[PDB]
Amino acid sequence: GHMALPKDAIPSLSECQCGICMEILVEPVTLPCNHTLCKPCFQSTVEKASLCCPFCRRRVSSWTRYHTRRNSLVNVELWTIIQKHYPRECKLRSGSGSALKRINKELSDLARDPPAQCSAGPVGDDMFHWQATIMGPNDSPYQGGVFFLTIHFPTDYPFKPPKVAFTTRIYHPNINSNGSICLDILRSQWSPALTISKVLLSICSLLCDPNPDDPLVPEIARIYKTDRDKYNRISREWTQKYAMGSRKESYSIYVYKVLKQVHPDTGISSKAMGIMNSFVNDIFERIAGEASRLAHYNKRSTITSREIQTAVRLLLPGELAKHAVSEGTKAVTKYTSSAKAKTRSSRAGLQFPVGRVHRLLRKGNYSERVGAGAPVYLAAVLEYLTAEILELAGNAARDNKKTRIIPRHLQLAIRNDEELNKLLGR
Ligand SMILES: [Cl-]
Ligand SMILES: [Cl-]
Ligand SMILES: [Cl-]
Ligand SMILES: [Cl-]
Ligand SMILES: [Cl-]
Ligand SMILES: [Cl-]
Ligand SMILES: [Cl-]
Ligand code: NA
Ligand code: NA
Ligand code: NA
Ligand SMILES: [Zn+2]
Ligand SMILES: [Zn+2]
Repeated sequence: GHMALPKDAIPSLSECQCGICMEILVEPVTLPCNHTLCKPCFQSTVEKASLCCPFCRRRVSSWTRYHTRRNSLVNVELWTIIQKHYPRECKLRSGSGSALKRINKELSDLARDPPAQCSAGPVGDDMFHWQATIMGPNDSPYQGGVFFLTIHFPTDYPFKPPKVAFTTRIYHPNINSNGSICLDILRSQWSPALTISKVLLSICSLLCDPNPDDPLVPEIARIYKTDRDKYNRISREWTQKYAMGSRKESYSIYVYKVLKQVHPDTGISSKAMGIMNSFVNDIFERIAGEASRLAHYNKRSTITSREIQTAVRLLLPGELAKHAVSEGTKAVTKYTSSAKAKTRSSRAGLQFPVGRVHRLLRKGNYSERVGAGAPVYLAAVLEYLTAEILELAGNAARDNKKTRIIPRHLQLAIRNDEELNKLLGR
């Protein structure tokens, strides 16, 4: 064999991607500065144009001349490693380097491996104009909020940075009232190899740990430095007011994702979202409480998916119970028959958070132990009920010639549906 690496040091697939086109490196060309790009990108952006490294701008015209003559451009050692360990991706692989193709590849990459607690895509058939959704991290006063952002890609992307700004009002020392963001990755530390995913992850990290010494809003930075408790309080209050936060547990991001499944071209107002959140918290409390009592009455230390199933039948009207039971069972069987995945929800095929529901079931002191199937089942039931409610309310907004769901549409859809009225009458 030409060579081999220690198992520890075999590069991942993502570490084998071309920093310019975001496709797997094929015939990787490593420049004398030790920056690498795939040969098609080398041809389109170096050999045919500037004769400079796209990453560090070092001139490589002499190097190119020498190695083009000898057909020694390719880093054969790297090339062998990549072919041996990712042969299928190599085989599937001035066209390269084009901005439109790079943005499309990043979009696909988001579909296959979406970033933790984020999401982004084109707003309306213009690939250079995206909307992004971030959820407030749990280690931050923004927990439970849904922050929307805009992303404008420049025509020379990825060589110039994307333009990213919050559309959702937020109380942050590095984010101003227009939504502009002071973050190194967007300007001083931008690199063609960086992606929208890494930017969204860098923003989430900024929400967790602001930088008060380089602020866009000096008053907020001063408060963060002097009265951190006041900063956290105002941050939380703004999250509730503008980012669909909640005094209780928040499900807003998951409600929104479900809404985009059943009615993609339909929105929801913060007040209607607050109602959805009350529903989910009520269904959770009722099911979890009944499941607590079922385990206790039957001298069982553990709440499993069986107590959740029985609680569902006791609490929901007939047709809703049967469908909820079917969805909860489908999720548990899919989960147990699937490999461990990035999120437990993804393993279960759900939008609602299985890991969070499990934590809540144990934090609520409902029982000594909580089996792994219970949160899968419960989360699927909350998702099913959310999906049925939103489908009706969306249908009602369409009949009222409205593009956004409001509390009136929610109240209409629940009063007109007999079983939902019984369940959520209050
Ligand atoms: Cl190897
Ligand atoms: Cl040379
Ligand atoms: Cl492969
Ligand atoms: Cl293969
Ligand atoms: Cl998880
Ligand atoms: Cl999966
Ligand atoms: Cl279980
Ligand atoms: Na801006
Ligand atoms: Na029932
Ligand atoms: Na598990
Ligand atoms: Zn490339
Ligand atoms: Zn370089």
